[PDB]
Amino acid sequence: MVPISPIETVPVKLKPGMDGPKVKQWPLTEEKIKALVEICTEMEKEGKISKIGPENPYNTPVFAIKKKDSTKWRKLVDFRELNKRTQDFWEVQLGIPHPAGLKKKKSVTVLDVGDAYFSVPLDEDFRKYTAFTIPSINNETPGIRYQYNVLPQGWKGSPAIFQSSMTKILEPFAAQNPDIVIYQYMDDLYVGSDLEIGQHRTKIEELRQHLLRWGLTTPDKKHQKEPPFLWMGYELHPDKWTVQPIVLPEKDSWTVNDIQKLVGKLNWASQIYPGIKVRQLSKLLRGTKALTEVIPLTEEAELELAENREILKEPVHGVYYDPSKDLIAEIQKQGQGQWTYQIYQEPFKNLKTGKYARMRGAHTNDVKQLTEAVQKITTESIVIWGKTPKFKLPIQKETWETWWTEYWQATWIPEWEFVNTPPLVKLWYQLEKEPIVGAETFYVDGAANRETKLGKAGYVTNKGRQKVVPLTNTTNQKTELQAIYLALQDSGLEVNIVTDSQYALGIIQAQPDKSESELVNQIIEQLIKKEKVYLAWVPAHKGIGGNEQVDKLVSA
Amino acid sequence: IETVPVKLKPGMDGPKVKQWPLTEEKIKALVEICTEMEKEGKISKIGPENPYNTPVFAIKKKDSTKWRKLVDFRELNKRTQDFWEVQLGIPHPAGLKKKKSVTVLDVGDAYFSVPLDEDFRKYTAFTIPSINNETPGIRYQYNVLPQGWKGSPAIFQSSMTKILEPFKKQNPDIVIYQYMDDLYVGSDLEIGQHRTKIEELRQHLLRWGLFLWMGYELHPDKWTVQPIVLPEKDSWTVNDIQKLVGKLNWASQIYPGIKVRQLSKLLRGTKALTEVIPLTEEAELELAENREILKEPVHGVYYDPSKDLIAEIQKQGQGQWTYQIYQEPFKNLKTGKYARMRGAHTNDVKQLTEAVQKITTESIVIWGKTPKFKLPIQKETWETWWTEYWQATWIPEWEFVNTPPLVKLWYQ
Ligand SMILES: Cc1cc(/C=C/C#N)cc(C)c1Nc1ccnc(Nc2ccc(C#N)cc2)n1
Ligand SMILES: Cn1ncc(C(=O)O)c1-c1ccccc1
Ligand SMILES: [Mg+2]
Repeated sequence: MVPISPIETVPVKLKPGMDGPKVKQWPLTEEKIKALVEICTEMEKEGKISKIGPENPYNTPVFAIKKKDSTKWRKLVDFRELNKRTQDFWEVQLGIPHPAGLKKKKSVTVLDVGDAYFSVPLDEDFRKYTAFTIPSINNETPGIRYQYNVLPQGWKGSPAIFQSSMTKILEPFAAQNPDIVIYQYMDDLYVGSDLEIGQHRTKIEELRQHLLRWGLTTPDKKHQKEPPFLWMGYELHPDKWTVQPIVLPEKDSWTVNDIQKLVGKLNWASQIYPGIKVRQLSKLLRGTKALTEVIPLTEEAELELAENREILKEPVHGVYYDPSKDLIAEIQKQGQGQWTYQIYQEPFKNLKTGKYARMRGAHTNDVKQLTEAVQKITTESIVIWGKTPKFKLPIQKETWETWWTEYWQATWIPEWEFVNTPPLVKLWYQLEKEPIVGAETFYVDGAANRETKLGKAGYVTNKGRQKVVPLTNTTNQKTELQAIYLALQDSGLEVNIVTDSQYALGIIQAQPDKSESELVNQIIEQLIKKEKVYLAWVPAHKGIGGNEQVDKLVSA
Repeated sequence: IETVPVKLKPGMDGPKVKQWPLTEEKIKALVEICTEMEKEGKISKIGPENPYNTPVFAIKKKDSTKWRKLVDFRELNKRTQDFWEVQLGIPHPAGLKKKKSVTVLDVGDAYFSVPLDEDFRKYTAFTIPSINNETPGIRYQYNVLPQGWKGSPAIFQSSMTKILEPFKKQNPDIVIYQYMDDLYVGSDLEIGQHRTKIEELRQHLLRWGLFLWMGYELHPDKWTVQPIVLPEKDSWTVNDIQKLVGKLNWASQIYPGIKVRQLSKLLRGTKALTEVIPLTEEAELELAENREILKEPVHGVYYDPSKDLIAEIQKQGQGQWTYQIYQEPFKNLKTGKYARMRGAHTNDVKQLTEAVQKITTESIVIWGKTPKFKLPIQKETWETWWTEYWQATWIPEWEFVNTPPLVKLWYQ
């Protein structure tokens, strides 16, 4: 015998207050029982499970299933109840690597470690909770009782415990061989390197020898699995990567389900196919949530779809990460709240692409959206590469300086340079910091009856210009904006506007360039046409002439 | 030695807080730091049967070139029991904020000398992530009192008291106050004398069993406030008077007897914003009466130690920031303004992060706890960047203001 090192068990507990499962084993056909007895006899000989006495009070149901197109049976132990009762574990499989963060490798070898998985020992004190029962022929003897000695397939803790155990075994090999990478996925180890090929295979043999110390055997035959690897919806090649084939179906009519699937594919595709858009197609999923409902595609959605088909006409690949070079991220505005981006190191060789969509909200502007997109790409890049890329943005340096210095919030974007690629993000208006000499002063107000929704909006000016308009289906807040609109509409190129509307100020001080409100949009269009606008706020009902005059006019 | 038993509050599990993305330089720094800590027995590797997590990152304190591990125990601290067993409580010293100099020491390293209760260790789990999640995150827990944890100064308190005993007895007028990993040491000595006493104090700690060498110097007796003040002008435009009436209206929520009747009457008619308006005598009297009211303290203002402190900050432009700390609206306990610089002349978010730290420091010195911030910044911008500029060993709580406050005008 060659001594092997035992794998240390991970101590396991049920959730506080909970006991183990006690679930009835339902009858099986005579055929299934003979099959299970045979299966379990082999497992028992291999040390995976053990017969137990009548004292153990727990139970998990066992089943026998036909794979398909065979005479063979397989055992299935249904651990659903035990899983509900088993403690949570640390899950490492959360956060899978992005292909764009990987490094190119000359060689990648796959090693089968299937013998390891079904051979990690289970915490002795926990084994009792895994008890199951093969029913007896004709139910005339006690059913055969077994419990697990190893991590059972389908039990809550098996993946975490297998991963942690394998990692611990591999750790010294990885540490003392910094010229290879090792990655564990399901049943296999993947080993990559840039070594001269003879040296690479030597490393593989050394790894096999290392694993042998725990009794882990790997098949003598060299793996059939070789690059390219189909993995987590990607294709990995030695020196490039892509998403698995994206094929958009032809359909004469589309349902909720079809569109959700369309968008999923588009979203998946957008990490390497530049320019993918999903705004119009996503709009069709607004509300709804009735799966079989057919929705007509708007002309807009049709155009978006056709634009995507073109983008997806031929394969595109990303390159891997070279740590010795800067990462560069470039962003374009696409319209309707949509932004697209590319991250590269060498010109014309993307590591990945992506998109960002405007957050829901009544009012917004391009600079805020660009800023949000920058933060999102920054955070993604920290995840993937551990560093912020240098940005190329379609906004002039002077425009940014004016924006951030005058904006009421703190705001920042990291190191960036202007790229002159239309459409450029710009400031559409900026309000005056001081009242304008020689500009007419409009005192505005509005009011509405909250019952009838009848209102009035209007203004009076220092030149005696006046206007009041009677309105239906309005509200006090809406009349306040309506009044400001009228003052903008009726004034010359420079204008001072005095309002008591905290609501209106709150919106305008937010500097929107676009809004869901047609009225706010019209106000924005008016501001864009002015040379100078000063907006002054006063408290309501304070005897502030101009303001009180117009408040009275618009009241009733 | 021989642990103090600790528990979480009843009916709550340990923290399960996601580790946020770390830069390569911070990951490398943390790997190096934790390898050493593990060798020294301060932390140990843990297994998958521990599902808890608390975020970790790394900072560089003021005037230092080496990384410091910073654990964000905000969640664990909420979930940890309050400590009333060994001690009844330690009243906050009102004299600390009165000293000519207060120096802040990092004494967190002393905590590592006391073992952490074996049954509690699991709740201190943390992860060093890998770039692109290519290798499993490195999982550890503490074996000793961790820096940043609420329980550490509480459990180390009897040890700290013995250490400082001969320094306190020898220097009876020096105020020493401990908050988390910080020790605050105040004196009225000349700066050179003060400095030698600090170094004197350090040696006591160095003498015992072992960023301590550092010193963050404050001068709370010079700290200033912002009363409400009104312009003094020889000519008032319609606009100036509107601004005045608006500021007074706002002030009248804080101060009872403020009047604007007479001033509001000045603009009678619908006048050009830039037209100059002479003040009437009635309006002048009213303004004068208002000025006098504003020179008095606000009525019914008191600190309640059972209530949160709230801190609001406004961006005033040109690197200027105003702030107010309060518990009830319009009852400000402290107001202030930083017109200052440091770095960050082209970086709003660095400026704001420095402001948050200075305000938190003031809060600790005055009331012995941190305020809950209302920050004038989008959540995503703050969350992406604040850790890059953080230099303190504690972290306060914060929320985000998305609507521009109209009152920024009046703190300007
Ligand atoms: C995440 C990962 C998945 C697989 C495989 C998963 C599967 N199936 C294989 C490996 C070796 C890794 N780990 C790493 C780590 C750093 N660089 C790389 N680069 C890299 C990996 C594969 C190919 C190829 N062909 C090229 C480069 N891989
Ligand atoms: C110009 N515009 N655009 C939308 C609206 C509206 O009331 O919704 C208006 C408006 C209508 C009446 C008075 C003022 C504005
Ligand atoms: Mg009104």
